[PDB]
Amino acid sequence: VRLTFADIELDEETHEVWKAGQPVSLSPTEFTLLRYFVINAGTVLSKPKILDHVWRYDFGGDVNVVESYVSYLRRKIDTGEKRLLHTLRGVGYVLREP
Amino acid sequence: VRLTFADIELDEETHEVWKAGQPVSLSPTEFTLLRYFVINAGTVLSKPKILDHVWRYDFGGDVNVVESYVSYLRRKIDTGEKRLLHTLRGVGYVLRE
Amino acid sequence: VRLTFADIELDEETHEVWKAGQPVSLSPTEFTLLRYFVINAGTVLSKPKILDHVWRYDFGGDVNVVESYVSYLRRKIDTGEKRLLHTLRGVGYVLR
Amino acid sequence: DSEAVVAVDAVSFTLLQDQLQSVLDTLSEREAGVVRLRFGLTDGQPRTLDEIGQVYGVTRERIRQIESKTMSKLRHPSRSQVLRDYL
Repeated sequence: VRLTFADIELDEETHEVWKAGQPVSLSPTEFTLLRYFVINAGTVLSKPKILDHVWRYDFGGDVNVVESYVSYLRRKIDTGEKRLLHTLRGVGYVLREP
Repeated sequence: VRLTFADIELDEETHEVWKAGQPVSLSPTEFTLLRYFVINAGTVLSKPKILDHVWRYDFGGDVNVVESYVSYLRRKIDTGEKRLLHTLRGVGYVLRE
Repeated sequence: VRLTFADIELDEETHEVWKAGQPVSLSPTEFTLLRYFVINAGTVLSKPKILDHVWRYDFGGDVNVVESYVSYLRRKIDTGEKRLLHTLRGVGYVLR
Repeated sequence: DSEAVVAVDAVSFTLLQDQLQSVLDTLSEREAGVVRLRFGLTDGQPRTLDEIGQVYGVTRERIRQIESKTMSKLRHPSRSQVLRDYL
C-alpha cells in the first residue's frame, strides 16, 4: 500500500515523504496532488482535471496557480539534478524519470 | 489502450511514442496529429475534417499550417526508406506502409 | 464494401486500385471517374451524367475532357488484352 | 400523362423550399450567401469559387474552408433530421 517513484518514497498512512532517504515536510495541497500523480503514474495530468479532482469543483480562481504549485514542488523536491516532474504546454504535467 | 502501426507505437495512456527504438518529444498539436493518424490508419483524411478534429472548431487561420506541421513530422518520422505517411494531392493525408 | 469488377479492385478507404494484385496511382479526377464507373458496372452513363457527377455542374467548358480521361483510364487499366471500358457512340461509356 | 404535374409533389416542393430558406437563415449570413450562390438558389447558376471570391472580396481557399465549415455545421442533427423526412 506504500507509494513510490524511483527516488521518492511516498507514505500516506504515516503522511511522511522521503526524497531518497531524507524526510521532507510538505503541506496537504501539494501532498495530495503528489499522491494524486503517483496514483495515476505514467500519465500526464491536465490542469482541467487537476482543478477538478485535486482542487474543488466550485473553484472560480485563476489557472496560473498551477504554475505556482509546480514551481514550489520543483524548488522543494525536484531540487535534485534529474527531473521527475515534466512540463509540457497545451496539455499539462507528467511524473517520470528523465 | 495502445495503438500500433509497423515501426510506430503510441501509448496514449502514458502519452508516449516509440519509433523503431527511440521516443521523441512531440508538441500537443503534432502528437494529436499522430494519434488521429494511427486511429484512422488505412483511412484517408481530408484537410477540412483534419483541422476540425485535431485543431479547435473555432479555428479561422491559414491552412498552410497543416503542411508545415506535416513537415515537422516528416523531419522526425519519415526518416526510413518507406513513406510512412503519404500526401494525396487534392485529397489530404494518410498514414500507411 | 470493396468495389470490384473482375480484374479491377477499387478500395475507397485506402484510395488506390489493383489489377489482380497490381496497384496504380491515379489522378483525383480520373479516380472519381473510375469509382463512379465501377459502382455502375454494366450500365450506360451518358455525357451529362458524367460531367454533372464527376465534374461539378458549373463546368462551362467543352466535353472532350471526359474523352481524354477515358483514354487515360483505357491506357492505364484496360492495357490488358481484353477491353472492358467500352464506348457506345453518341451515348456514353460502360465498364463490362 | 407522364409529363403532367402530379399536383401533390408541387406543394411538397414549395414547402421544402420554405423549409430550406429557414434552415439557411439559421446559419450565418456569410455562409448562407456562399451556399446560395454556390448551389444556385437565388438564381439559376451555381457560381464558381472565383465568382464568389470576386463578389465577396475573399480568397478562393478561404471560400473552400468556409464552405467546409458551413457543411459541417449544416450536418447538425436537427437540420439533418428536419430535411430527411422531405424525401
